[PDB]
Amino acid sequence: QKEEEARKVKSGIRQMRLFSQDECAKIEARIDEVVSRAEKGLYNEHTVDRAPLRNKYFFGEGYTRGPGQERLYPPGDVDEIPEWVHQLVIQKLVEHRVIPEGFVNSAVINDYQPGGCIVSHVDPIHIFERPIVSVSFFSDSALCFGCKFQFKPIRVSEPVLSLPVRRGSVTVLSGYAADEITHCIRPQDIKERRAVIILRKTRLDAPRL
Ligand SMILES: O=C(O)CCC(=O)C(=O)O
Ligand SMILES: [Mn+2]
Repeated sequence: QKEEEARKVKSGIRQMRLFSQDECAKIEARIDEVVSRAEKGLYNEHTVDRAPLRNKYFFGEGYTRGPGQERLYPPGDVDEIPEWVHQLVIQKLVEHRVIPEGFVNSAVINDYQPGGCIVSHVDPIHIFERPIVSVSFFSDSALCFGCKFQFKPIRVSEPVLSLPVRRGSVTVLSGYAADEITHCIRPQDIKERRAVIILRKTRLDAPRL
């Protein structure tokens, strides 16, 4: 089951080292700008989610009381996907045939401090179409799958799979890896500042406030 679930997971994963060090550095400077702007109060209420070791910045579309009861906000509640995201990031993904033109209407920047993390979850299937596309910046890390170990540590202490995520790499989740298994990130795998950009398409018939 474990080696067999790893196979099934790997089946729904795709990765490309798509961004040079130089491109990563250009995008990383822009990510810093977004942090500065948020701090100057320039963004709408629901654009910035601040947690202790994790800040999240929602563009294009955002989502919210009850587990798996995520609801989209009136678009207009979150800020526009900025121009540098479109041109530095989404354009390159469109160019290299990772996703089609017009797919993306949601870009979320997660900014991680050292020892930051994200607990076990599935990207909510009722809000987002598949595939989920993520691009990494500032440093290398790892994305874990099958995150039972975070909650039941006597029985188990390793994930079903651990996937390295390099600076400048693109990770694309679908089928089994996006739908039938959790993913998470461990504090121990974020040794220095990491940021990731998550590019998604919301469902038309996604539930809404
Ligand atoms: O930080 C990452 O690479 C993944 C985070 C994540 O799974 C999410 O925000 O949906
Ligand atoms: Mn996720």
